[PDB]
Amino acid sequence: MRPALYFCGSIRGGREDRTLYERIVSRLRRFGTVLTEHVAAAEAAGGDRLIHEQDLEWLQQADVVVAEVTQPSLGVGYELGRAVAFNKRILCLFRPQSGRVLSAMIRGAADGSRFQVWDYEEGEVEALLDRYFEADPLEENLY
Amino acid sequence: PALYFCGSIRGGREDRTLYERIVSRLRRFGTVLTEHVAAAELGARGEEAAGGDRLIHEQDLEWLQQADVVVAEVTQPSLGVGYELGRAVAFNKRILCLFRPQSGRVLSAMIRGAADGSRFQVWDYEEGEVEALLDRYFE
Ligand SMILES: COc1cccc(-c2cc(C(=O)O)ccc2Nc2nc(N[C@H]3CCN(c4cccnn4)C3)c3ccccc3n2)c1
Ligand SMILES: COc1cccc(-c2cc(C(=O)O)ccc2Nc2nc(N[C@H]3CCN(c4cccnn4)C3)c3ccccc3n2)c1
Ligand SMILES: [Cl-]
Ligand SMILES: [Mg+2]
Repeated sequence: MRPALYFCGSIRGGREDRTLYERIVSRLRRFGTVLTEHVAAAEAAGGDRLIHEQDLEWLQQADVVVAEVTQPSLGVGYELGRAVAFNKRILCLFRPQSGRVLSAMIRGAADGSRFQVWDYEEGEVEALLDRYFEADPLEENLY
Repeated sequence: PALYFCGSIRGGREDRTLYERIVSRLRRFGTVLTEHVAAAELGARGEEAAGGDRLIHEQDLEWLQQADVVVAEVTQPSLGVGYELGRAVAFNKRILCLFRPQSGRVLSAMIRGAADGSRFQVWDYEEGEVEALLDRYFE
C-alpha cells in the first residue's frame, strides 16, 4: 500500500483556512493516502473519546504528519505533542501574514530535520509540499 | 508535589487575574513550576517570545517531565497548551484541564476526548469557583 500521510488543521478554521486545507490535502494525495481527508473535508458524531482514539490511531500509523498551524488550536497542538512523542517526521506550515506570532512551543520544537516549521505565503503551498517530498521522498522515483 | 500550571499566552494576557488566582491557590498544595511565567511579562500582541523559542521549549519540557500534576487552563485555544498536554499525556502525567463554557467556546474534542475521568480530567467551571474546585481536586 501507498504511504500514510496525516494532515492536521484547526477544526475552527475560517473560510480562507479551509480553502488552504483543501489545497494541502489535495497535494498530499500525490504522495499517498491522507488518513484525515474526510475530517478535513467536512456533539461531534461518535463523540469526543471516539474522535480522540481515531486521530491517535491515525497519528501512530502515519509515515509523516503535516500540520497547518496558522490558526491556534488545542487539538492541532495536542496532536503535534503526541506526534513528537511517537517520534514522527513532522512538518508544520504557518502563514505569518496575519502578524500573529506562532507559539514558541511549536517554533521551538523544530530541530530542522525530523520536526520542521516553515513559514509560507498562501500561493506557494503546493510548491513547498513538492519541495519537502522531493528532498526526502516516501516512495522512490522511477528511473 | 511539583505542580505545573499550563496556560496560554493569549489567556495570560487577557485573563491575568484568573491565572494569578489559579497559580496562587496551587501554591497552597505544592511548588508551581511555571509560577514565574504565568503572570510574568508575557509580551504584547505581535511580539516574539523574549527568551528564545528553543530555550522556552526545552525549559517547559524539563518542567513537564518533573511535574507530579499538570493543571491546564484550556479556555483560550493555543497550540502551546495543546502541545504541552500532548507531551504530558505521553509522559503519563496526572492532568486536570479547566474550561469555562461561559466564554462561548467549544472545547476541542481532542482535549475533551483525552479524558479518562481519573488520570486525565476535564472540568467545566465558572470563573468564581476556581479556588473551591482546586481545593476539591487536591483534597
Ligand atoms: C480540519 O482538519 C482536521 C484534520 C485532522 C484533525 C482535525 C481535528 C481538529 C480538532 C481541533 O482543531 O480542535 C479537533 C479534532 C480533529 N479531529 C477529528 N475531528 C473529527 N470531527 C470533527 C467535527 C467537529 N469537531 C469538533 C468541533 C469542535 C471541537 N472539537 N471538535 C471534530 C473526527 C470525526 C471522525 C473521525 C476522526 C475525527 N477527527 C481537523
Ligand atoms: C501564561 O502561563 C503559561 C504557563 C505555562 C506555559 C505557558 C506558555 C504558553 C505558550 C502558548 O500559549 O503558546 C507558549 C509558551 C509557554 N511557555 C513559556 N513561555 C515563556 N515565555 C513566554 C513569553 C511570551 N511567549 C510567547 C509569545 C509569543 C509566542 N510564543 N510564546 C512565551 C517562558 C519564558 C521562560 C521560561 C519558560 C517559558 N515558558 C504559559
Ligand atoms: Cl520570554
Ligand atoms: Mg506503508
